[PDB]
Amino acid sequence: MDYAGGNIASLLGAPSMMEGLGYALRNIPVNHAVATTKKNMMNAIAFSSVMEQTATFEMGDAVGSFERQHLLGLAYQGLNADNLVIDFIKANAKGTVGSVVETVIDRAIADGVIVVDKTMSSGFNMYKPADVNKWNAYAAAGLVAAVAVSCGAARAAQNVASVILYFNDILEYETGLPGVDYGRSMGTAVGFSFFSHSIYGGGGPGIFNGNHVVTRHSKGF
Amino acid sequence: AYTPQFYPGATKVAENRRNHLNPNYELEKLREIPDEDVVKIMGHRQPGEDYKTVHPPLEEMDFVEDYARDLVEPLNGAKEGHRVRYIQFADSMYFAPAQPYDRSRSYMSRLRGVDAGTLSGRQVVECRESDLEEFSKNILMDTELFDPATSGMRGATVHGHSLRLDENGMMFDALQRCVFDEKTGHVMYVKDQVGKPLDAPVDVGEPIPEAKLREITTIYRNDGVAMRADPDVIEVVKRIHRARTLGGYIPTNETFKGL
Amino acid sequence: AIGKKTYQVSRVPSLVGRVCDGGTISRWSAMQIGMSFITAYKLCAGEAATADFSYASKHADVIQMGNALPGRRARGPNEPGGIRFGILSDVVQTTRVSEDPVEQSLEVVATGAALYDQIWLGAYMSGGIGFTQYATASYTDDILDDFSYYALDYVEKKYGRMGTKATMDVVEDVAGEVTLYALEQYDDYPALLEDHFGGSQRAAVAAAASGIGVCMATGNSNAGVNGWYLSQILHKEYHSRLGFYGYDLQDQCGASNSLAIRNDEAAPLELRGPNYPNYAMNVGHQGEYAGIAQAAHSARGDAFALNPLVKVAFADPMLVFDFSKPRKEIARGALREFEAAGERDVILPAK
Amino acid sequence: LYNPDIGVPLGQRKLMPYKLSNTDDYCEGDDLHFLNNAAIQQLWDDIRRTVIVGMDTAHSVLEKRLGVEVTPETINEYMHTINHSLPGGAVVQ
Amino acid sequence: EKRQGIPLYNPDIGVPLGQRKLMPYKLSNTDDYCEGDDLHFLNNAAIQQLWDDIRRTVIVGMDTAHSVLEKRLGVEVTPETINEYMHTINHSLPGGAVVQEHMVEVHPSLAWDCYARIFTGDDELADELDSRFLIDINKLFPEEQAETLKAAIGKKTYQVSRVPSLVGRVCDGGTISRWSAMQIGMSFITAYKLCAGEAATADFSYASKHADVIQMGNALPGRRARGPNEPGGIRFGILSDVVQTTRVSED
Amino acid sequence: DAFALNPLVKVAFADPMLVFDFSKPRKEIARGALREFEAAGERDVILPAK
Amino acid sequence: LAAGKIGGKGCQVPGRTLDISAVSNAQAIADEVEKILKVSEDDDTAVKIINGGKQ
Amino acid sequence: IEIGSYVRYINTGTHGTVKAIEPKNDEEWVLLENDIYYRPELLELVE
Amino acid sequence: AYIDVECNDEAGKAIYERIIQTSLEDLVLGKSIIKAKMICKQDVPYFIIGILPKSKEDFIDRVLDFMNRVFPEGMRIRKTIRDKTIVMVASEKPIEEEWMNEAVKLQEELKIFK
Amino acid sequence: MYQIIRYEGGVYKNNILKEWIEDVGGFIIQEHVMQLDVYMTIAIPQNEIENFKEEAKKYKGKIVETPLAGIEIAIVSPSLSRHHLPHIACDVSEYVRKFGAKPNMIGLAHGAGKNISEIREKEKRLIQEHDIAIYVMGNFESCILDKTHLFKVDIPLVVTGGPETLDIPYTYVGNLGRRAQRLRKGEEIRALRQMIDEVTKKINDKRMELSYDPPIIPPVVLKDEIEKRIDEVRGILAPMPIVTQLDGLRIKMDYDRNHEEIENVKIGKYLLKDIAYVTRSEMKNYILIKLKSTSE
Amino acid sequence: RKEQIVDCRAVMGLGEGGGLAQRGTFAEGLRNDVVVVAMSPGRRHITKPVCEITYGIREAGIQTSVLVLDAGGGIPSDAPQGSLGSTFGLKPEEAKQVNRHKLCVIHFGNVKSHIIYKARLFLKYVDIPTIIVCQTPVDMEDFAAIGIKTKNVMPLESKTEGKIVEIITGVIRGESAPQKKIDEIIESIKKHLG
Ligand code: F43
Ligand SMILES: C[C@@H](OP(=O)(O)O)[C@H](NC(=O)/C=C\CCCCSSCCS(=O)(=O)O)C(=O)O
Repeated sequence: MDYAGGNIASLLGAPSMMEGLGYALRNIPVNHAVATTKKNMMNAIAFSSVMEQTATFEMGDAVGSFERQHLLGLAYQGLNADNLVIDFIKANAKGTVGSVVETVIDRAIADGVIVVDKTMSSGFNMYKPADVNKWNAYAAAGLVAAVAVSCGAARAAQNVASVILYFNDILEYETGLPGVDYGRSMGTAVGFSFFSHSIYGGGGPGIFNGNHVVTRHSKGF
Repeated sequence: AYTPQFYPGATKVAENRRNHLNPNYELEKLREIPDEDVVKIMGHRQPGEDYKTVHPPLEEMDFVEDYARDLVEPLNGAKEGHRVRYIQFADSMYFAPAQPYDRSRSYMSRLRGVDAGTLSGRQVVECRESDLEEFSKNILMDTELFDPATSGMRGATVHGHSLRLDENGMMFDALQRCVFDEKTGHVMYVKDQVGKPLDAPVDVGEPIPEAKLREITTIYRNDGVAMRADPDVIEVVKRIHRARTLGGYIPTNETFKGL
Repeated sequence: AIGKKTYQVSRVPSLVGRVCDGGTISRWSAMQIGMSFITAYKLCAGEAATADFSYASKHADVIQMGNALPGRRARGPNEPGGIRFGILSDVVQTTRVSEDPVEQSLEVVATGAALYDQIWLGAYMSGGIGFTQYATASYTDDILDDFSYYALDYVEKKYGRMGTKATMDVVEDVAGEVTLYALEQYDDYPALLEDHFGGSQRAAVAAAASGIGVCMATGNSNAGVNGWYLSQILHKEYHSRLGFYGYDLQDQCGASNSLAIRNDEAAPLELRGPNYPNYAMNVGHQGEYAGIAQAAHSARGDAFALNPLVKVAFADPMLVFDFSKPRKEIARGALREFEAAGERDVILPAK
Repeated sequence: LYNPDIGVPLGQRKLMPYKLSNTDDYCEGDDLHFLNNAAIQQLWDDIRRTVIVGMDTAHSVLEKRLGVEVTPETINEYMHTINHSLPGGAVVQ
Repeated sequence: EKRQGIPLYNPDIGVPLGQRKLMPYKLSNTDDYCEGDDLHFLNNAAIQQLWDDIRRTVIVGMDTAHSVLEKRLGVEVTPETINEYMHTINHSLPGGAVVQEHMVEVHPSLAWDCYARIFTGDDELADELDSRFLIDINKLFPEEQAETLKAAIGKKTYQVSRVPSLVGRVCDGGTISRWSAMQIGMSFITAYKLCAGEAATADFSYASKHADVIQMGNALPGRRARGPNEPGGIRFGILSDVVQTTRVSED
Repeated sequence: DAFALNPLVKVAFADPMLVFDFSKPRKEIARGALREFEAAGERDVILPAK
Repeated sequence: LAAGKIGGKGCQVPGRTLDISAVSNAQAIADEVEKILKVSEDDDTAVKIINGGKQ
Repeated sequence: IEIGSYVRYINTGTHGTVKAIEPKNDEEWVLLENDIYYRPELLELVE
Repeated sequence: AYIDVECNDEAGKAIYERIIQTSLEDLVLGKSIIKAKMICKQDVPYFIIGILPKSKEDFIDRVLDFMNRVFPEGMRIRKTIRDKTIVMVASEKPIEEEWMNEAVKLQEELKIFK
Repeated sequence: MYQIIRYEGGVYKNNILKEWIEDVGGFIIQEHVMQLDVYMTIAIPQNEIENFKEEAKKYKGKIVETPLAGIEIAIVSPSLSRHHLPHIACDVSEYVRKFGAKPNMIGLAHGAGKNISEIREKEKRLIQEHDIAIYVMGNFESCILDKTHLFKVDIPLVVTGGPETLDIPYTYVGNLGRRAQRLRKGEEIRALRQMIDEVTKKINDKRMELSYDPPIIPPVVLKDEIEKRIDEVRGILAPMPIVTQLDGLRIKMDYDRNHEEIENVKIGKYLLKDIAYVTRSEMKNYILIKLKSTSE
Repeated sequence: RKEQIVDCRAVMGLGEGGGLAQRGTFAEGLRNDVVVVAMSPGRRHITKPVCEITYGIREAGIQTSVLVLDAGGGIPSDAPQGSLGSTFGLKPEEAKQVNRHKLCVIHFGNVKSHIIYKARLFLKYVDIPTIIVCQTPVDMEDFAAIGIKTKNVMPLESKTEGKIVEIITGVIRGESAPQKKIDEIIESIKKHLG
């Protein structure tokens, strides 16, 4: 019940071969998005983000209280709203993932997105979000910027899993704040790591899509 | 701007973790291993010969015009086109100076264009070969991040992170890459990191005294510094857990009032 | 719970499920039920009422151990990937022979490990060695037993078996205390550390103890998994290591998904299973999840967790496997003194 | 003095037997493999081969559609029949 | 003995069997007779093994793996290395664990039917390989049939993995492919020692156990929900190819 | 024709190491009906003799 | 919800019992669902009451 | 059997050419192209 | 397989039943044998072991290995009779005719076992 | 004075513990390193027992009280064949070893059968050279009762057999007959513990009779002195180069080549030949030392 | 028929319900004729394939010693591209304990490339004829291909002073060895011993 040995193809797979209900739109792999946009970074990011967030709207996830968070995620991660991604990349041209985390926290503090919760006995003034959804959007934009910085420094696409995982880790244990998608981004990064970095790994990062058991956990982030 | 803290806590373990995470903190160096010796232990290339390439130099190859992609300055190994290699370390649970997740966080905070992976008894970082050798010699091997007894550069068979130390205080090794020379009191690597023997053993210094290990370690232990003695880290972990739970339940400002 | 209703339990031969797959069982039972009905009441061999009997027995009144997994998973019914945690809790019969809630939860943990981690993830979705030392870590030595008994003692000293309502603060308190105690025990006794040499084993044991303690404090299974995930992310900071990379996928998404209400993420832990999207790849979680689900009800002294019919059906004394004491039966099988069915020696030549 | 042909002993703990929790039996680690343990295989087999059927709709259809009266004696006869038919015995044809 | 008085087989209930003469059954082209009960698939071990052999068969092509090893991984591939890999996979496929005594392994007598075989349309590589675990097309098929099969196959190398029957007995048919892939990956990373990084190992894993896998049957959708390597997914041409009478008969 | 749909399956099932020889399925079914067929998958070494 | 009949055929989870009055508050529930599902103002979003709020 | 002949090992089938015959310990031995001694009784002539 | 021991010693009966079971398991002979009866006569040293197989020479060799494993060490003089039922008498003394008669009685009793 | 115990700990910092034992005057009788854990049978003065317990708990070690770690036991199987050797006999030997004793498997040449069983004089003397002998018999009451002539040695005796109760004029432990499985059931473990208790009682009685007239020098310190003086004892390839018996030692070196060196060893101010009976052993031509009492 | 006394090891076994032997230990059979070498005290080597050969030899009338190697698992460090998983080795005291016996019997596993190099390292320090008991069908000559002295297939450049004197195939680890294999081993020992 599929088109296996045929010579006719489409971007969407058979609806009976979906990971879950409403998962049809998360079937375009990363390589297809990159090839369609002719290897343009911002356009490929916009394509992937648009598809993922439209799918989240289709899956019923972006309904009621989650619609604002998914809209902000789309605007700030895919469409470069407020120029956050470009600003972070420019500020960390020679930087690392930690410097990207620092710039993200500085921008969030300057914009009023996060405030100081309390200062513990051993210093470490805790941070709480004055705007939870906006903080998630800022963290997602910073995640994209960190991936761009690290993979432009290495000029290799094998760093994505580690960059996302440890960006979220460093941010969480630097601010006391939740990461992108409240740990779902970190879990999906662990999935990427064990899917593309071992003999029980399979394939590379170019064939990642949301319609897989390994990469379905983050709702378009 | 924003002056970054790096880790909560007041104990010595939290301070050491902060020091590892801090890129402006100069790690104290405890040995001098020549670059060629580090390359020999690494076992990827013969010292003195040129680096193998995976693609032509970035100037030779033609790429489409990409303003955002061109904002980031590439590594020299990327500029020339070198193969991506790895260096792997195993850390003992008995007061090793560096620990897997601590190593990965410090690597991603201090180095550019690195791929760090964390396991319970393993930690590997991948980078272009020239830069990988550079920061392996400068940071990974010569500084306090490495102890020749409780830690070991080793690929292939890794086992002994949870086992007890041997009679010389060295971590268990199923391949015996490094042995203890009692005449000089130094640890010598008789094999490279994957297991093929070296023609000339390389002196990697002598084991760090246990008193210094208690001070420079990044692990929490009942016999050493316990997490119960550091309530600040536990509070931050619980705050992260509660924030994750509240965000996964309903991500609004009203549900986060119970944070 | 059952009411004034009559049920029939059909146990088709094990050889049938060994030659064929697990989807054969319901159809086998349905055909034999239909034949027995038409021949016991002297009815016509084939009419409309025969179709009514067939439809009833094939789907209207049938109870399957595991649901089918069509699509990507591609599996039939009565497979270990379709068995929910509450169903497996009801399969274990320690609740009717013992009053110790920790013992009941730990027998369910042992059964869940031996089923999920060893069969479903060891061979159904992997191969070769499988995951034996990953699962035996939860039922070989008393490490998990000692941690769970400490959790129960700590809960009873300050909360009681049901003395508190499930809130965030009690989850943090119980899970953190149990995790700290378990990691201190690992530090203090090198024998325990060398027994659970892999980080995954240790993380699973400590988190299972923390979740069992939270369940014994609150009586809610979702609070139990929340405590499990807090224990995992506290273990990670305590030892700066959790397990093999690829282990903490569900543990990083867990805290958010434990109390979620979204369609793909919400499910009571009794209704969760190996087909839950987060739980559907990684070893060292599912058996302990089933144990936490059971402990949610062992705290209340409940007769069953999800299905009374499953509990009554597996209380049958004629079953080949004794589900009252799963660990004893596993030990008997390990010593080559367990008689198993499904063997075909009457139709085979002498060797 | 360094002799590379001495070797490294390994796996001392894995050689020792594994106790079983709440029991008094010691077994090898190889015998706890699901392929080498018939008890685990039977544990899975018993769950796999179990199906519960509610015999109330069938009784109602026998009563209201076929006009056949259902009594405990008839249920006993049905149980006797199905215990012969379910393993694979012949009842008609 | 076993049922403690619960009745199992009662010929007295139901139809009175044997009102007519219960005929014996011949078997076509064979001079032996048997009762009809002996031909039931549950009472006949031959039919059960017929299904077992088909269920536990997965064919994996090893040419992308060799090319990835040679070029990307920088490891030479020779007939001696192929023989070493075949030894490794033959030890490891049933239950084995290579140079690891601490790891739990399946009892060897429990999987005596497990084999890993190799065949290729390349003649020189075929005669350079060990005959212990090679399926020789030239000596198993007639000359014209062997030529046709070599032309259809090409100059490529394939390995056949026979997962032990017990694995299919305990589990379902979808277990066979995963078991084969896992053991193939372990044997490949053990025989050939590679000092490359782990991403390269992921590419090699795809090339070695997910690039040219041939399954006996496909998964079934809807109410026939089943995994691969189940009898409902086997096409008629595939079953015709399974039977080997074109080899030994011209009728 | 030497094969019908897949040459690889035809070559793979010509293996002499198979327990069931597909060259003569009728003969092997006859052998199995006579209780003279040695099948695999029996757990004789992990079960008690009594 | 009143009997904890979550799970499916013959399934009960003791302890997970909620006492709500959905049928009595059917109008409020329908209004809230309409507000949540509405796209802008004038879409074809309708939640009608059937059988006195029973459906 | 002589130098330049073609021989194969019966136990495995290794093809090679005889290099020299080097008796030792009042016993005949045969050296093949792979620099391995063999036994004449375990070798036979092929053409 | 069916295991029964005819002895007037209580401990010997159970211990040698376990010995027979273990010897059957070690050789993997449990499913290939219908019955295995052992007659223990220790006052006059001689033991009889009878085997009724299910339905080649390798199986016979395995059966004689089973007899060698089960029989006591001191009983070295042994003789066997095989007419589809293998029965062997072991004693430290030359085998007497009455012992052989008991062996044939056991053989005929095992033949009609069903 | 010198209570002998077993220390079970790790090899890390074990040299410092050995230095402490040497400082307080103890002797390391046995040492074995498996992979990372070391088992040490140590004899230390009784006045330092609590100090050594404290020191052991500092290294996270374990102290196991071994009531038989000063004796060597002759386990007499009827033969070394598959009937007795690979099971029961090894279980008896290993359980004896678990309490510190040094066992020796004695497989009789003609020990099998009912009326054809016999014991040679050389085997008799070899058995008598030990401290206590354990007989592993069969599981038939008549066979054992018609086999009493085997147990004729003037050594403490414990007879094990199948039947629960026997009527022999010796100590008997039942439910340990000829088997073919590893002894792991509860009843079998209980019977092994009963045999251990009987041999412990006999050894304690013999220790009391020896303490009535103590020897001039303890066997353990004599072994230490021999090791310090004789420089060929570290070249011995035997399992236990010097065996500590109840009232003597067994030196596993050639008697013809080394008896003169052994005798001319000065302990304190005495020569060894004047305080001990150095004689050739029936055991592979080794050297057997029997200590004299203070009465002579 | 003569008395056979064995010097039992000085250390106990592996726990309560485990094996009776201990790694890195030696049990002399007084009169040194045959030494059986076990790679480990585990169930894969001890009492299933090793003590059976031991009691077969002891039944044949030949005294036997059993030596459990300290590090018998894995492949030697001199194997191509080093060892993996674990390192095989032989101690000088173990070599001396082996070398005082007339003959040696050693039990190997299933992978040929492991067996050949393990035998080469073993015979680098053992100078008595040895018998290889393995499961896989291995040929006398593949040992000579890497420079091992062999009775039928000598190497041009011998890297070992020990002679592989017989290879016996069909003995599986952890499984009871049938009487036929024991008889073959006994016949080979007798006809290469006296
Ligand atoms: C030896 C390998 C190679 C590889 O690809 N996977 C291995 C081996 C693989 C094989 C072992 C069989 C074999 O022949 O290789 C299998 C069975 C894979 C599977 N099908 O599940 C396995 N491991 Ni692994 N593996 C395990 C474990 C572990 C622990 C060991 C910790 C230590 O420091 O000693 C770590 C993971 C971690 O770092 O967290 C581990 C690693 C490794 N594991 C790395 C380590 C070396 C490498 O870098 O290549 N295993 C354990 O933690 C216990 C459970 C155990 C699994 C089998 C069992 O459950 O019985 C086995 C599970
Ligand atoms: C979906 C699949 O992941 P994949 O798509 O990356 O193969 C998923 N997991 C796997 O990677 C496959 C098999 C499980 C292997 C895990 C063994 S844990 S022990 C090895 C630790 S190490 O090798 O990482 O060091 C599964 O099939 O269960």
